[PDB]
Parts: sequence; C-alpha cells; structure tokens
Amino acid sequence: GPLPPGWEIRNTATGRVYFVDHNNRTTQFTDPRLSAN
Amino acid sequence: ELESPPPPYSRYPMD
Repeated sequence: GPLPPGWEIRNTATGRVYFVDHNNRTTQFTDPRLSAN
Repeated sequence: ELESPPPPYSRYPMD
C-alpha cells in the first residue's frame, strides 16, 4: 500500500491520524494524511 | 504536533 515500510499508521476514533515511526519511536499526528488530502 | 497530544508510543496503539 501507499504506506512506507518504515512507517506505522493508525487513526484514532476521534478522527485524527497518528503515524508511529519505529525509526524515531515517536507518534505523528503530523501526518502524511493531512499532507496528502 | 499542531493537533492535540497524540497516543503514547506503543507500536500498535488500540484506538
């Protein structure tokens, strides 16, 4: 899928997307989601 | 993050 193998994607039921990077070990509401559409 | 404080870093956070 359009997800990079280094990236980890989940969306919260609140309607917010947070990608956890196993690289840096951080969660990202700062998403390729809003960065796209 | 410009959005509200996100889920604590668990690999697969259940929400």
